[PDB]
Amino acid sequence: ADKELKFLVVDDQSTMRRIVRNLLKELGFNNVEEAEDGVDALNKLQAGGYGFVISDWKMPNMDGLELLKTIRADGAMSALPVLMVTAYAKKENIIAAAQAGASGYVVKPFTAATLEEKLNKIFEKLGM
Ligand code: BEF
Ligand SMILES: [Mn+2]
Repeated sequence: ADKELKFLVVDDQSTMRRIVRNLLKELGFNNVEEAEDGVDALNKLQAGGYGFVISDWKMPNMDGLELLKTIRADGAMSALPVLMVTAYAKKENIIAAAQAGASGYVVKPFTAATLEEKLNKIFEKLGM
């Protein structure tokens, strides 16, 4: 994918946002911004330029399932890639996110290899 692709990394825990941003850097992506919940995320997204979202689920203000649903319903960003990265491992959580339009789903804790593989899976799917 284009190394100038702009990422928004969304999670209410700074430790996890820091993990993801550093992994992206290693993969060659330095155009990376952060958001602390789905409301903060939407404000950043509305400001423009984003080409990929990596998002937690459990967050205050607006959770990641609601964020994914909002993105997918909005005409301006309906096909924006959204990778869910979350501690929720139950099949019903994976179903709800998949059915809501998740581009992919990674369960915490995850390895560096897993994040790279699932990102690449999405790039290939979208021809990026
Ligand atoms: F809080 Be996230 F769903 F891991
Ligand atoms: Mn969380």
